[PDB]
Amino acid sequence: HAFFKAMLFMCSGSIIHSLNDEQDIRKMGGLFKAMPFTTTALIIGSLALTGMPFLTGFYSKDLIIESANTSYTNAWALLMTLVATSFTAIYSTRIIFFALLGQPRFPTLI
Amino acid sequence: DAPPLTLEGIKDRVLYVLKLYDKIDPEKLSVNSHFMKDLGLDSLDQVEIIMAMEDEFGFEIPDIDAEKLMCPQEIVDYIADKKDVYE
Amino acid sequence: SWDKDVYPEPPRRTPAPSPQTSLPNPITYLTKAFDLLVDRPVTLVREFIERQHAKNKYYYYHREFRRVPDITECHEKDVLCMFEAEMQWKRDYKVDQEIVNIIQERLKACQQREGESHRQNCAKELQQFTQVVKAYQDRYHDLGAHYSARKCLAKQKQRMLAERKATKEAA
Amino acid sequence: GKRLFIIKPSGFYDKRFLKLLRFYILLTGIPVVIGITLINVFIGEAELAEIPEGYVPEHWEYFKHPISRW
Amino acid sequence: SKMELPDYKQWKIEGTPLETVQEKLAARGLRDPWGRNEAWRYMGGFANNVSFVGALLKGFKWGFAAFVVAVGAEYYLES
Amino acid sequence: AHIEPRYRQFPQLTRSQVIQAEFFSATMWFWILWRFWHDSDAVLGHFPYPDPSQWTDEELGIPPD
Amino acid sequence: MLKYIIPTMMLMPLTWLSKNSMIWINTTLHSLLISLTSLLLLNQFGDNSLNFSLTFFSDSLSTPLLILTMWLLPLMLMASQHHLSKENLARKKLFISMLILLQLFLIMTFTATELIFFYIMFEATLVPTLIIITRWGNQTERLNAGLYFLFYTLAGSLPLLVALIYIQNTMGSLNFLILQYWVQPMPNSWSNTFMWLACMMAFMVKMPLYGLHLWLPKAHVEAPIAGSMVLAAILLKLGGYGMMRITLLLNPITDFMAYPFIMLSLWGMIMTSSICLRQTDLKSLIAYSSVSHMALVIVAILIQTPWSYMGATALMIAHGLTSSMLFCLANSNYERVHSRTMILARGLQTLLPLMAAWWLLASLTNLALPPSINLIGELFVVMSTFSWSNITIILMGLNMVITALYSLYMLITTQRGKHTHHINNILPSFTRENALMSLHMLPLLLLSLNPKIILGPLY
Amino acid sequence: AFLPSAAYLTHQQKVLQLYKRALRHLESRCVHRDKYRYFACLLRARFDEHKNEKDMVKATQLLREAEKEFWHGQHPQPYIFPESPGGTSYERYECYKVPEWCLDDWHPSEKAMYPDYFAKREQWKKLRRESWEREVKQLQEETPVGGPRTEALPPARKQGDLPPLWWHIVTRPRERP
Amino acid sequence: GFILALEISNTTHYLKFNYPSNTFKFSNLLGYYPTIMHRLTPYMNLTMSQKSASS
Amino acid sequence: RHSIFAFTHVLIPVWIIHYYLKYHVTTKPYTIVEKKPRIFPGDTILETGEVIPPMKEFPDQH
Amino acid sequence: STFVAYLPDYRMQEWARREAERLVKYREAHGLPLMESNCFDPSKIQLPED
Amino acid sequence: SFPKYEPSRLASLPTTLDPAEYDISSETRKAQAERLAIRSRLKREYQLQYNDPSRRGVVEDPALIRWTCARSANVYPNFRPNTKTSLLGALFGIGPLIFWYYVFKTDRDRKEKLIQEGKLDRTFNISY
Amino acid sequence: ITKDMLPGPYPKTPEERAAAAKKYNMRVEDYEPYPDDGMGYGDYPKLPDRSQQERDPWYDWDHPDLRLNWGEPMHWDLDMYIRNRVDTSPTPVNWNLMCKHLFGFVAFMLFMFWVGETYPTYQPVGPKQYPYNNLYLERGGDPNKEPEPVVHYEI
Amino acid sequence: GAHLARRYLGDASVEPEPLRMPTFPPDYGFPERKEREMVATQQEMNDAQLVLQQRDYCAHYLIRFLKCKRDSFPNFLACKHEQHDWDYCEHLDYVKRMKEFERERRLLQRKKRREQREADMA
Ligand SMILES: CCCCCCCCCCCCCCCCCC(=O)OC[C@H](COP(=O)([O-])OCC[N+](C)(C)C)OC(=O)CCCCCCCCCCCCCCCCC
Ligand SMILES: CCCCCCCCCCCCCCCCCC(=O)OC[C@H](COP(=O)([O-])OCC[N+](C)(C)C)OC(=O)CCCCCCCCCCCCCCCCC
Ligand SMILES: *C(=O)CCCCCCCCCCCCC
Repeated sequence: HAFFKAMLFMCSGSIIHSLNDEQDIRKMGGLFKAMPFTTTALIIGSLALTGMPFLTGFYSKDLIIESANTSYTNAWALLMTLVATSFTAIYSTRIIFFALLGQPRFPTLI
Repeated sequence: DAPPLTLEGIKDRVLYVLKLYDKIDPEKLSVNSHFMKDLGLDSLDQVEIIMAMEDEFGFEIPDIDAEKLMCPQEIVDYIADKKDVYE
Repeated sequence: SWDKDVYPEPPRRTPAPSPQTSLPNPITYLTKAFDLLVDRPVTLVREFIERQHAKNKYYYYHREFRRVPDITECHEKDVLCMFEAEMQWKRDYKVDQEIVNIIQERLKACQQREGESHRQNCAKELQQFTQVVKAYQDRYHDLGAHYSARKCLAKQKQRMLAERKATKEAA
Repeated sequence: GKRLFIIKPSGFYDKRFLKLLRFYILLTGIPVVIGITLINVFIGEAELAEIPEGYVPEHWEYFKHPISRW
Repeated sequence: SKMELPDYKQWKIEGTPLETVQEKLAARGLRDPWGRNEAWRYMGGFANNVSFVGALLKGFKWGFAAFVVAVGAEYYLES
Repeated sequence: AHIEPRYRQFPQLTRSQVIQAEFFSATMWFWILWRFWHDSDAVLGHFPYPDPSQWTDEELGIPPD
Repeated sequence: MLKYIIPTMMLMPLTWLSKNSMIWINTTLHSLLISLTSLLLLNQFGDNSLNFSLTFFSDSLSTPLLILTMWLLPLMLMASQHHLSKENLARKKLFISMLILLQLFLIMTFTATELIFFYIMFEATLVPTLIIITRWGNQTERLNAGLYFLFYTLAGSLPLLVALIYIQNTMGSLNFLILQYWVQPMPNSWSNTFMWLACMMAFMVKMPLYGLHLWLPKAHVEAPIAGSMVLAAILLKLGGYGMMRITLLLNPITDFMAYPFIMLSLWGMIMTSSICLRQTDLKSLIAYSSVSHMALVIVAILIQTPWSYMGATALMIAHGLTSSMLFCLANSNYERVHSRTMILARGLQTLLPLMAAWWLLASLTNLALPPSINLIGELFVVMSTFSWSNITIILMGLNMVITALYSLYMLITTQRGKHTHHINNILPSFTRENALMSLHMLPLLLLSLNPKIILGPLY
Repeated sequence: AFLPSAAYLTHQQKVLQLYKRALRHLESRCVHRDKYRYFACLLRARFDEHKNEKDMVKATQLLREAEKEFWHGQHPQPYIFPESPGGTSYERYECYKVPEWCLDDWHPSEKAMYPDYFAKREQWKKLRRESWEREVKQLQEETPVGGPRTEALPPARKQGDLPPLWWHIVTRPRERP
Repeated sequence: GFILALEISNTTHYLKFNYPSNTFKFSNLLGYYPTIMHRLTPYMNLTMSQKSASS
Repeated sequence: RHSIFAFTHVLIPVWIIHYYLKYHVTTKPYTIVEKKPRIFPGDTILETGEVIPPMKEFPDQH
Repeated sequence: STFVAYLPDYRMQEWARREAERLVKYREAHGLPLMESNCFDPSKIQLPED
Repeated sequence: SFPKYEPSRLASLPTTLDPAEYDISSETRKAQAERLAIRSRLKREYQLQYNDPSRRGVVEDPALIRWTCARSANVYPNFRPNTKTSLLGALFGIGPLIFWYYVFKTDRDRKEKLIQEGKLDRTFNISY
Repeated sequence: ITKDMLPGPYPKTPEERAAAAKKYNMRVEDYEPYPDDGMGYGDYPKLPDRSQQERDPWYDWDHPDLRLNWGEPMHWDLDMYIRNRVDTSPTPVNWNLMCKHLFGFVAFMLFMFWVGETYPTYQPVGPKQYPYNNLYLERGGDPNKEPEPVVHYEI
Repeated sequence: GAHLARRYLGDASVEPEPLRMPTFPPDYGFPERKEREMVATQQEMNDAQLVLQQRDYCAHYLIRFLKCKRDSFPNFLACKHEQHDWDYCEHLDYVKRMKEFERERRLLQRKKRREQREADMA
């Protein structure tokens, strides 16, 4: 988790620095082609965070879920673990949608 | 990062934004044209103008200073004072 | 060097290296570089320093204390004999503390050395630690910050009275 | 172009104090470290030995380092 | 230092979603006077951005081609 | 030199950063396709799962009484 | 102990025969020389104490306190020479003379083998501090502070004199070396109950106990800087030394007569830390922090275990150094802005950066950042109180949280934020103030390398 | 509410402030530009419907119910500008805003690095200390008996003198020091 | 989760306005945990500090 | 003097630390306690020279 | 700091460690228990009669 | 309608929902003018003391000295022992002391009773 | 300074109330002292108990960080109502509703955790089998005794 | 997870408890049943320092895999055959455990049917 979380933070800092210290995703967008390297790194990091197969997160997170399913476990804890996994997917693509896709929303001078 | 500003660039950008307004004929406005009198605009038009200039320059003008910004020259002078240009 | 009987250690058994693959391991090359660049100059410098140390030789000794009578053969309120007995008891208290430290160091060394099979192979060290801790607890515990030989004598007398009563009621 | 003066508090006195502190520490720190190195290399530490029969040591002959014995 | 702004006649709201907002308001009976101000975000290099699936599939063509080449090379190398 | 800022327009791009981004995206997709072509088991399943309802009572030692 | 007493009384002709401009230089130089000389007391043995004569001895408990006193005197000479700049020369020499006399009484107090000689020196220490507070203090209520301090101490200490004379008549000697071997159990009765109260209340007042602490946020506040340093750093530890020496005669009645003061001091530190959270005065905040730490030492002495005693003596030395440094920093702020209000002068890190670093280090040692000796003492006391009972860990954890809270509140209020607009006399830090801060800091940081010389007589 | 030059807020000022707050919060709810444009025009139509109302009690009740409507439908966290109060970079550079009176405590060794700047500083200070008595004499005769009524300051009436109380609002630190 | 949030973003893109629900205000305002705790616990502790201990 | 960082910051501290560990830390007992090496069947001990016997035959299933 | 660093065996700790090593070796060689539960000999102690 | 905003101690009523804000009566206008006059007079005093070129020190604020003297040196002259003060003092002064005393006494009695029967595991406890 | 600018005792007559209101620089109608219950407040004014966060941030305060003016009467708990401490700004949701919603969420989560602890999940498998009497000697049992033999058969 | 519903929503007389299993003799219905065979010696697992939860009935494949891992350095992808063999024998042991659970379930069902018949006559 250290690798892709640190690099997600670094790419978010790059987006913040390029838009004059703006940390709001409501004032972003259209950065898929304007900043291609940070876009590529953000997509790779969100895919590794969500648990895309054969990335870095696949080798730890899926084994955690596989061991949690086939064990003498609290039922409710397993249920909220699965729901939280779905929510991680949801906010990852929320970040990707509101920060890269669409039309620009940042101030006029670029 | 953070390119500098000048009065010429500030005036050009503020006149650009005011020129893209559909309620103002672009061949009539100038740097010292008034809003209520010389252009025939309501107070709501002034509020929307001030919000447009805030969105253009990326910083917020407070209301107690927004009510008194009535011609483009005062907007230029307010932005120049707030951002400390020509140093 | 130290004494290998007070601090025991089993003989080291290392396996032979078997290079199944043809890829050269970097550890052998790094060990060669370490012996060439690091071990040789440090060894030469230590040789020079030891040569300087061998020119003049002087010795320091371990202090020996003869046994004096203990607090059991001291008259009450006799400050000379009680003073000597108290000093002797305090010295033995310090030595007993360091004995418990030695056994604890033995236990920690066994636990680290035996690896994952430490629960089976460190039975003797655990038994020695348990015995020496029981002896230390029965000798010196619950005395307070103002411990003295009289307090320890009173504690031992109370424990002996309890043991005698227990063996009388079980007879 | 366009260099502006940066107003900052007077940093002269703080740097002067730090330089004085470093100089006055090192003025005896360097000779003491050199002397300790020369004591360790050339004089060296003592070697543990059993007491000869009939011989009583002085009270300073029970310590290892030369400086502690001194 | 001195920077030159582009022309202002070129910001026309036609072909953009602002034209759809214009016709919706015209059906209601209203107007947006600031529509030409926002018209830059919908034209030029900022037009026709990719979708989400196209964003995740960036560089899939060259990756797939390299995978096919490498698999064929491994197929030939084992013989 | 550096990048000149643009007003109200798409910003200037270096060819180097576009090449680097495309190369790393292609590397990621090549790696995923390669590891799925080779392993395909850490995602799909390693061993068959036997249903216990199909086991005969003889091999489980069930006495008919 | 005459090799330290005689140079101390020879400091008096040195300050009374110096020039009009060379009194500070001479006194500071020769006091630093005697402070260097004081290291010869570290000839301690694992079984026997260092017994010099019939009247004087020094074991491993009194030695750190002695070294702290003899090191603290030149710090007070360096600190107190700016606000006495315009004073008359004879009054300046009288001030230095009272400091010298106080140091003489303090070094004769920690080495007294007889208990009545310890009492006589321990109450001879009252006069120079009362004179310093009530003469060179700056405020109106310095007289009221002196009255409160004097009468709390004397009302606590007269039954101690009566009880010590009773012990002399009953046992036959007040020599501490004799009483270690001639001690007897003290049974449960009303007579022995009032014996325990009489022998303990003087040091409970001087430490102070919660409820008897009302003289401290007055004497610590209306005093000058040198007075505040010697009150926080040494004078609170006379009570700790007294309870460490006198608990030997009070057994086994301590095990149930110590319950009410254990409850007073366990709950008292929470109350004083909470008071520290809402203080408008910086000096009062430091004084109440001193009350909380001395409550910790009171609990450690009262539960009477080896770990508690080692933690108590280490915490005493560490709190003395830390409180002295904090009072010095607050005094520097007072000299700059001429007010003790904490909210007045803000944002001084933008103006005084190295002083802000000194403030940060003092605050970090106040909240017991490991491996400082503050944390060593506090940790050992926490372990021993956990051995006493388990809910003491709840009380100690709450105290640690509030301690970190008010220390960082001090630091954030004074140093951080936006600076005060209308204050424009913030001069740069002198070399004297920085040297004073470093002479408080560097021994405190160096003692973490060899912490075994401050761990009491049962290390 | 809290105004330097006025004791109250007029009705029109309240309406304009409500209009700006409602449009900002509607922009926060409607993050896309075209959607915000459409709903801003709807809000502008709603505000223009009751523009010509002469009943003061009815206009007051309309304003009160509009404020209730805004409070029911505000964003939980609206968009704040980075330098606006409550922003992410609000009062960030206050640690670097060293006041100008700290230059008088500089050592002469480090004052020699900027000779012309310190010469200009000296002539600025000479001008300030020359103009102070004139400006306080101007301010003394312009304040009515009973104290000033508002916080507005007068300008310089004649030629040569500077406006009263000018030093600490001219020599204030830059936004990015 | 990916499908659900893609549909959520597509519905966000529409030209409709809806008032916020209690679930949205619960999720956006961090579950009301800091707004309650950081206003309640310091209030009680500081009032106990001044009204009870200090005064 | 191009590569003084690999000399002043690595080689000199490596020399000092190796000296300190060889002649002052490994002299005292139980200072560097190292886990004994893992031994498998079929290995050969350096010190004794013995050969550890191989394990039993496998009852093959695959 | 130099004086404190080279203190001659402060409070006999190193001597205690050396003597503990000697005593542990001597007691381990002869099969003796390393420490007994009683500090003083029970033979030279007269318990009160009850 | 809309749910009415109920104010609390830790969440004040907003200034745009206050019914007394929209008051236009002449008494409130006179009050606001008087408050503005007081504020402007105090600001004039402060700025006169603030912009003086010949001043190098602290512009003393009598309000801050008043606040500190009220917080510190007025509490006992303005204290009268009555039912409320004595009740609060007995609740907050001897309440927690008695509670903690009984808690610690019960715990130590239980521990000391368990120790003397040999029911408490003290096998490796030699540090105290 | 003088002794007639410092705070005093509780005012009884309207004359001393007006004098105190003039002393603290506030109008007589807006000046309310604390109630005279003997707590020790004196005649210090009872200001409306609002944090400094509720002040106007765009006003030019004499003290900008504290949002405080020179000469203005200072609140009794100003060191508690600073921007670093307790906030009293209005919330988008009513305080009671946030309290009940948070408490209900925490209680429901605790109840369902208890229910899931009562009825756990598992897999249709038997116990794991280990050789050598369930690893008796490896688990620390002494070898001089002999354990009860744990025998695992095939299936 | 149908057995979860059959035990909780259904009845607990048929579904066996996992915490106490098996509740039947191993000779019940199994004539001349043999034991499992341990290949790895106690000393062989002891000196290879396997984890105590890792010393199950198939540790010989684990020892072979560990030797293959040690001898193939630095080729960390060198041998997956020993890992696959160990994993397959793990799968076989898991199948054995599933067989034991199903056997216990069927025995409990048979006993329930026997008591139901016994109630049907008596
Ligand atoms: C700072 C304020 C608080 C200060 C608190 C000070 C301590 C409180 C208790 C002090 C008691 C007085 C000294 C007792 C010394 C006892 C020595 C001794 O031998 O005791 C055994 C002796 C026993 O008598 P005896 O020893 O002669 O007899 C032989 C022994 N028997 C009895 C067995 C035959 O005790 C006494 O003689 C009486 C002791 C109790 C005295 C009660 C009166 C004083 C009450 C408290 C006053 C506290 C200060 C008040 C003023 C405060 C300021 C305004
Ligand atoms: C003492 C009671 C009174 C207290 C107040 C006293 C005031 C007056 C002051 C008088 C002088 C000072 C007296 C106390 C001196 C204490 C210091 C002392 O002597 O220590 C002896 C100790 C003695 O150590 P030792 O005991 O281990 O040495 C063995 C003994 N000999 C030397 C005989 C073999 O000295 C040291 O520990 C020095 C070790 C080497 C130097 C430090 C190396 C490491 C430094 C840090 C490296 C980086 C780490 C990571 C950092 C990360 C960023 C933060
Ligand atoms: C019986 O159901 C055995 C399986 C374990 C208990 C139920 C687990 C339910 C959650 C996992 C499946 C989720 C499918 C999307």
